[PDB]
Amino acid sequence: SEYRVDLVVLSEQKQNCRFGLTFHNLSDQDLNSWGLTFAFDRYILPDSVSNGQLTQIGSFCTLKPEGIVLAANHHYYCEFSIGSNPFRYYSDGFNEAMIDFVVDGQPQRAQVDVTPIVLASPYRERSDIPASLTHAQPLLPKPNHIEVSDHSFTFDEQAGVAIYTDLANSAKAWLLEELQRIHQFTLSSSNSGKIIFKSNPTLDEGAYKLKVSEESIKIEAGSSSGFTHACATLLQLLKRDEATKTMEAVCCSIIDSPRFRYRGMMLDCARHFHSVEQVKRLINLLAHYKLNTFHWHLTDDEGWRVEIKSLPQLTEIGAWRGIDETIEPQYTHLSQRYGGFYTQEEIRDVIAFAEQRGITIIPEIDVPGHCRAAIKSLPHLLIEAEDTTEYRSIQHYNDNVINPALPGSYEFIDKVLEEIAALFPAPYVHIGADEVPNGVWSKSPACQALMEQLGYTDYKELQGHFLRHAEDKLRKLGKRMLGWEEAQHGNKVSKDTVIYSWLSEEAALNCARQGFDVVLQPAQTTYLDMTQDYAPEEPGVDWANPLPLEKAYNYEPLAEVPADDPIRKRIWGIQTALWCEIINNPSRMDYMIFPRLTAMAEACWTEKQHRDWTDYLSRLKGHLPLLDLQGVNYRKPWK
Ligand SMILES: CC(=O)N[C@@H]1[C@@H](O)[C@H](O)[C@@H](CO)O[C@H]1O
Repeated sequence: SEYRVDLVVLSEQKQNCRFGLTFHNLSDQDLNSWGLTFAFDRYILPDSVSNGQLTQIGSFCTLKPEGIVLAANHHYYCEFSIGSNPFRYYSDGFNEAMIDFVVDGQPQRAQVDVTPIVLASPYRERSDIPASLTHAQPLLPKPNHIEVSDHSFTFDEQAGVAIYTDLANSAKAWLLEELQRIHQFTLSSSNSGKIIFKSNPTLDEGAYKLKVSEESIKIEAGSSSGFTHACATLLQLLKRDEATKTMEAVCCSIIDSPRFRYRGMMLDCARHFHSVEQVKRLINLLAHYKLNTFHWHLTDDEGWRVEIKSLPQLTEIGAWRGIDETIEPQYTHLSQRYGGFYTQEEIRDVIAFAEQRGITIIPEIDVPGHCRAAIKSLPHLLIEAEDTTEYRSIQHYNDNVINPALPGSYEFIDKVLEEIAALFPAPYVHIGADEVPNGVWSKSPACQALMEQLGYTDYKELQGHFLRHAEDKLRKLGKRMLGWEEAQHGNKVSKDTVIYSWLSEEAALNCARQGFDVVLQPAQTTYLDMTQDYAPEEPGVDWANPLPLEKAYNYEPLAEVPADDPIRKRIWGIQTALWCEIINNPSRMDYMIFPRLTAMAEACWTEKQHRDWTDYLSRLKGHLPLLDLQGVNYRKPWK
């Protein structure tokens, strides 16, 4: 196009980086009253800006040039710095850029072409996956016990499916749906069928037996979830022959049980909105690897994605961002109005859909921090005009924290939680409870007064006051509260609050020893937003470090702790998360989630003794064609 911006690393030192920004007017016309905006994920040092005035709100940066006019075929040059060790990835550059200018007194906008950043210090090393054989049974996760016989079972579309327990209804409907959707293979219910669902009360929750014989398949379970897990195994076990409307399973005996009770995946829908069809699609894929929990991250600074009828403004304002919108653009789509939200009717449809695959949905509503979208939506309710407190969040925001002294904050949170509790049948609600920015509420008159009333000597204690109100409210609504690990410090939440630990296993067990229930979600091994390889072209982020597939598989939760340890009562299970700062489409989403999710699924499900990297690679390789039939854009392990 007419306008191009080039970013170049000029200097690299310990915790410090300098950049050269060059903007080219390649149009024939001069630019008048011109200004540059771009998306950048790092905090730019404000006194470091050499040739213009920079304003930064989150990722959204506006640079006013010192020059009023930029001539045709001319260049504008600026330097800035950041406090950071070297950039390793092209995605560390500007995601998008654009300009504003005036022709004949009228405002104009143009998209700017952003050259890939010229990196000084890309990784030279590359993560190599060794060549692998293809395993005959590509089962992910690995069943804890499988015995394979020499024979095989071949069946046609008239084989029939028999069900002798109502517990298996959901699993049975799902199998048939998936065999139809994936393979176009139609099975029907037959009381005299070759595929049998049988009840076995001795089996624990989620456990199943699956035996393939020469002329029959028998599935046994004592729970709905068990039959669901069994059907996920059977989908991976079946091989469809072409030029014969037929399916083949190896004769085998499988006895299987889940290692952990909670096996979850969190999706960030606030940073970027993913449509109902996309969410459904992921949820069903989750069920394929025997995950039982979808954690829906619905609210954050960059968006509010859940319809609240009592507060229409949250989705009418807070679901949208753009230059013309109340909320500024972030990350991508700088030129347009970006957004979306889920209606309560759509959420009801997603809940029902998930339940058919044994998937519980946990909603997350972030307070008091990460609340920018809500605050812009309800200014009269949630803003104290007399607050002069200067603070910066970790995501470069100075105006994103709820005020625990305002009565409107309590009106807001009560109204939202009532509608969330009624909408979501799962007995859990996640409240955020992220650490507040340093010095927040420090110059708030309303907060100063509330400290004196409660006897608090430090402003951080207000956090606990707000969170305790949320917990008590959720308790009246019949919901247990869930929170991120910071909630455990102080007395901000009771022992009933479930803690999501991302720091370390040692911190998680510390928390468990205190009497909290906890979910392990370590940043270093379970964050699927992290890059998958060391090459600079790989999409993702790397602040927690690159996470290639081998590092993902080597994650082995609670390896050192014995099977009998009473602390394991406190460990709900494991979770993996996708943060969506730079994920705005299903192609990129697939690429990041797959194949690593299968490794996370195996960590969740399979006992450590049955885990092996080589064996895992061989099963992943035989599983790849099944993902291809579904059109999942997984990152290729062998390319
Ligand atoms: C609970 C929390 O603070 N989570 C942050 C999330 O906001 C951010 O999107 C992600 C980037 O990878 O870093 C996680 O640690």
